[PDB]
Parts: sequence; structure tokens; C-alpha cells
Amino acid sequence: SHMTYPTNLEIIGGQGGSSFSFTGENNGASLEKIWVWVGGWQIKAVRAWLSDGRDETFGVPSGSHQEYVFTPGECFTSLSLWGNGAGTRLGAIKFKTNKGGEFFAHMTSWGLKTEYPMDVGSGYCLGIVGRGGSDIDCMGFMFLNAVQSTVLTNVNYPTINQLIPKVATEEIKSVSFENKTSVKQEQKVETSKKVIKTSSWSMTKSFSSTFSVEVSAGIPEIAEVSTGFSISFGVESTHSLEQTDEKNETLTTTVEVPPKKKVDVHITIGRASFDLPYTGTVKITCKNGSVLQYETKGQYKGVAYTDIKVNTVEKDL
Amino acid sequence: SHMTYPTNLEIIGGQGGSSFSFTGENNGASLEKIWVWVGGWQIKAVRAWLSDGRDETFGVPSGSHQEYVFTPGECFTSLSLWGNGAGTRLGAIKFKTNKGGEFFAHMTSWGLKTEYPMDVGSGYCLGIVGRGGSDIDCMGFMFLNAVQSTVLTNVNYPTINQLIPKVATEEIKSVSFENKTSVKQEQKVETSKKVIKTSSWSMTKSFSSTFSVEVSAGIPEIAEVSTGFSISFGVESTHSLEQTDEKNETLTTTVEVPPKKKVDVHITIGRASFDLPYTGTVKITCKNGSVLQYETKGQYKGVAYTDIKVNTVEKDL
Ligand SMILES: OC[C@H]1O[C@H](O[C@H]2[C@@H](O)[C@H](O)[C@@H](CO)O[C@@H]2O)[C@@H](O)[C@@H](O)[C@@H]1O
Ligand SMILES: OC[C@H]1O[C@H](O[C@H]2[C@@H](O)[C@H](O)[C@@H](CO)O[C@@H]2O)[C@@H](O)[C@@H](O)[C@@H]1O
Ligand SMILES: [Cl-]
Ligand SMILES: [Cl-]
Repeated sequence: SHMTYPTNLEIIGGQGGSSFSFTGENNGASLEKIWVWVGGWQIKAVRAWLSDGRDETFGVPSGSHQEYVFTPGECFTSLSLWGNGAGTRLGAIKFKTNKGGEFFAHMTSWGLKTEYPMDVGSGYCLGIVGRGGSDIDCMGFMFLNAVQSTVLTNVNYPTINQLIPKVATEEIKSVSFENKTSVKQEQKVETSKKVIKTSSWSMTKSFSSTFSVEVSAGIPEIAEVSTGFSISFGVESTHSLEQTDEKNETLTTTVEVPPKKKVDVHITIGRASFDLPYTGTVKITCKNGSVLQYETKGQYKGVAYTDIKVNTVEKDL
Repeated sequence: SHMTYPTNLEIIGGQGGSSFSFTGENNGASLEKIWVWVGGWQIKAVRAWLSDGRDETFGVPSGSHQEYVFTPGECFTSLSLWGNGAGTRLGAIKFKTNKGGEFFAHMTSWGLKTEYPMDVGSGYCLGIVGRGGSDIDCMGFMFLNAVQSTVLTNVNYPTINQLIPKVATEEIKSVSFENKTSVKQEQKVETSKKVIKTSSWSMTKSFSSTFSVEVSAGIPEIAEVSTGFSISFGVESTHSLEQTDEKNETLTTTVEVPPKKKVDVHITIGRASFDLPYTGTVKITCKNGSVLQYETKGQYKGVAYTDIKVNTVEKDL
């Protein structure tokens, strides 16, 4: 049998110190900044920040540090690690990024020996894992493996049943008919109106800049019933994380004009702006068949419309 | 027995003066600005500007004018005209728009008699038609009737075969493998890369703000061939006027690593941004079955990508 994993991690160095694990495996967070302190025959310490705000130091800093700051969407293209030649510490880190950056931090006295080039997977670095004490005994960088799909699913809007939506009226057209005869009359009125419907689900920028996130979700919809407006949780379908859809809404109406009456026809549409929290599950499927999933929450913003409405008012003359 | 038309025009007033027709039915231009001069027993004159820059005056101005300036997307919601009550001149114009505006210009001495409320169709005003001399003898506002669909089709890119595409390399990943044994080795490498493809076809903003324009067109594509970068006119399909499609592009590669050899693998993708002219036909189908079409020209802008490329280099160590 053959085992695959959604992350790629190759740890280099010795067996001393105490284990550490500092990664976004739980929530999709990525490595956002790293400080590296070197010594004569080791990497001395590493401080790392993840995109979710976590910040931890391993080993004991001495001297000044080298820094690398990753921008959202910046991924590794390559990584090599060296031990210290004696098999007892990490000795050097070298990487390059898809934004043209390079970084090289190495011990200062002892010469570098065997280079270990790594497969960065997708290039999205989830953090670092190794062992430290006084120094960095060993370390590796964890990557998400190449991705087949990244999907936001199991979406809920937990406040949707409490929400009272503000629905603004857009006038489309009004016209007046006059029936001076003693028999009812029929008038056809055709209406068209462009509507622009939008949906967006917020996501940490690092993740959404690196991966094309598809959304499997119902969205909020708006309708006008007898008792007023009603919000509903629509049927689940596929969306992009930010989605806009234009269409020409149309309607054909037959207006009845009673004898000796004026009828005014008022044709309108209601526009609603949703701004409410959502929860869901991010499901990553790797090319190698493995999966990584985690729960998330953010803000849904949406613009939705009612059906075109026709109201008629009758008057004399 | 029954004729329908893509335009709706009801002329009110008398039979004197000379005929005029000032409308965008040739090119989809709309009424952008109107000045109206009134007199005691008539509308005296009207000056009109269409969205394509045309500007004409009908009748002979006297005194100050009233103005209405339409913004892109602003459509009529209602319109009423009055004669001067004697059947010899236009007497008043009243309209309301979908941005909440209202305008009422009327003769100043004689009182208004019969109101003629009009059906504004889609609300998109193409211009004015009537008869003028000293005064406005008669006039009507021409509207596009309610729309079923509006499509940009028959799209060509007249320069596409002359264009030399500027393709930027984006690095995805590099890794090295070593084979110290005297027997063949294989290494599987999987790659994923987010690509964001875009297409946009420029259009006069008054039209595209009012109508949901679908595009039935092929789009420029880019490929890597033996000599260099081959552009091509892709297969026809449906798009929106500004479109974005993101995807995780992926590839699995089996790398052969010979005995006593080092193989470096360099994985890239090419991104090109097209900027070139297009021609096509705007076809409007009204709800009543009629059609208005006209030829148009604009600028297409597109971002497109090559396939993921794998470059393999053999070293000896
Ligand atoms: O990270 C290196 C090393 O750090 C700690 O050991 C330190 C010290 O306490 C020891 O006396 C000496 C000798 O071995 O070395 C270090 O300075 C420990 O955490 C150790 O496990 C670790 O390898
Ligand atoms: O637009 C009104 C009227 O204008 C012109 O006629 C003017 C003038 O030339 C005539 O002498 C007098 C009297 O008949 O009326 C106007 O002042 C013409 O273009 C006419 O056809 C038009 O109705
Ligand atoms: Cl070593
Ligand atoms: Cl009249």
C-alpha cells in the first residue's frame, strides 16, 4: 500500500533539544515572517510569525538577525537546507520565492557540506517543525503539497433567520391609462431592468491569493410576500469567492382598465444588501489524493433583488 | 397583420414646420443632455446632445433654457407630453428618471389641457423626432422598447495575426535530484499554480450601464511552440463584458534521473496581457420580438497563460 500526505516536511539536523511544531495545519495559516540568528557552527534561533498572528521563537537568539517578510500570495519556489556537517545542528537555510526574493542564512565559522534540496509542493509554507534548546538542533519547513482543488463548503449563515433586511426600491417605469368608455379595456406593458447580483465570502488574503477557492454554498435571497419581505437561505450551488452576475430581468404584464377609470401602473424592483457572518469548512484536495480540511468563519456580503413588482391604482375619470 | 418595432415613439403637437430626426438608432447612442426654451403658447426650441457627441438645435431659442443632464445608466421612468391645446405646437414636457430626477418645461401663458402619458419602453432614450421651424411644431422622445437580450457577437480581432505577444515568465518551482547509484531512478513531481484569466471588451458606458451585455466571442489564447510564443483566435463561447476566471492549474511530471547524474527541474508558466482592437455587432432583441443591431468597434484587454512548462537540466556530479 502507498501512503500520501497533504503536507511535505523534510527535517534536517540532529537529535538534541525539545520538539516543536509551529504550523497552520489547523487553520490554513501560512508563514508570514521569519527571523534567523546564526552562530559559528549552528543556526542559533528562529522566530516565526504565521498569517493568523501567532509568533514563536525557538532556540536562543544571539546577535543580530536576518529577516524575510512574505507578502500575501508569495510562495517558495525552492528551498535547500544544510546541517552543520557534524549531524548535530541545522547549519543553513536557503530559499527563493515566486516574487523574485532570495534568502540565505548560514553558520559563520564551519564550512557547509551536504546540501539538501527540498520539494516545496504547492509552495505554500504552513510553518516550521523541529527541535530546539540553546540552538536549532533540527528543522524543516512544512509545505502544502500541490493542490487539485480548494473548496469552501458546508456554509451556514447563523444570523440569517433573525435578520431584517433593508430593501431599497428602484423605480423602473410608471405609465397611466384612461378608459372613458363603459367597458373594461386591456393594455400590455413590457418591462426590462438590468440587475447586478453579487456575492463574496471573506477569506484570509494569504490563502485566497495563493489558491483559487471555489465556493459550494447557498446564498441569501430576498422575496416579497403578502406580509412584506422575506429572506431565504437558497439552494447550494458553485460560486467563486467573489462573484458578480448581471442579467436583464424582464416581465410582460396585461393591465385591465375598468370603465370610466384612470389606472396608474407603477413598476418597481427591491434591492437588498446582505452583510452577515458565515461559517464553513475549507476542503483542500491535493494532487496526491490526500486532503486537509479546517473550519473557518468570515463575512458574507451580497446584493440581491426581488421579482419585478407591478402595482396599479384606480381613479375616476 | 401586426408589426412590432424595436423603438417606441409618440409624437405630440401640430403639422407645421420641417421634419427632424435626431436619434442613436444607428449606433446605440442615448440622449445625454437636453436644453428647452419655452414661449407663451409653445415650446420654442430644443437642443439635444447624444452620448456619441452629436449636438443639434431644433426651433429658434428665445430667453433662457431649462436643462436636464443624464448620467450613464440614467433612464426615463415616465414621460408625459402636452400640446399647446390648439393642436399647433408642442406645449410641455414632463419626465422622471430612475435616479430620482424630475423635469418639467412648459409654455408660460396658456394653460395645459390634455396630458399624453407615454410608455418609455426600456427607459433608454435614443433621442428626439419631430418638426420645427420658428418653434417646436411637434416632438416625441424615441425609446428602445423593453429588452429580452443584448449580445455582442460577430467579434473579430483585425490585428491578431500581426501581434507579437509579450509573455512574462512566472517561476513556480525548482528542485534538484541526485543519483549516486549506477541504476536509473524516477522522481514524481507535482505542481499547482493559481492562474487568473481575464477578458474585457470596451463599450460606451451609457449602454453598458443600462443593459446586461452578453458577449458571444472567441478570445485570444497563448501557446508555447518550438520557435516561440504563438497567439491564436480561440473557439466561440459566451462571456460577460468584463470577465474573470480563476483556476488551479496543475501538472504531474515523471523525471528520469540517470546513473551518476544530477537533474535540476525548473517549472514555469508564461503570462501574457493582450491589448488589441475588436470589431463586432451589437444585437438587441426586444421582448416584442423585434431587433435593433448595429456595428461597433472597441478595445479588448485580456490576460492569458501558457501551459505549465517543465525544463530539465542534466549535470554530472
Ligand atoms: O540546542 C542545542 C542543545 O541545547 C541544550 O544544551 C545546551 C546545554 O544545556 C548543554 O549543556 C550543552 C552541551 O550539550 O549544549 C547546549 O549548549 C539542550 O537543550 C540540548 O538538548 C540541545 O541539544
Ligand atoms: O415652428 C412654427 C412655424 O414656424 C415657421 O413659421 C413662422 C413664420 O415664418 C410664419 O410666417 C408664421 C405665420 O404663418 O408662423 C411662424 O412664425 C414655419 O416654419 C412654420 O411652418 C412653422 O409652423
Ligand atoms: Cl550535518
Ligand atoms: Cl394640442
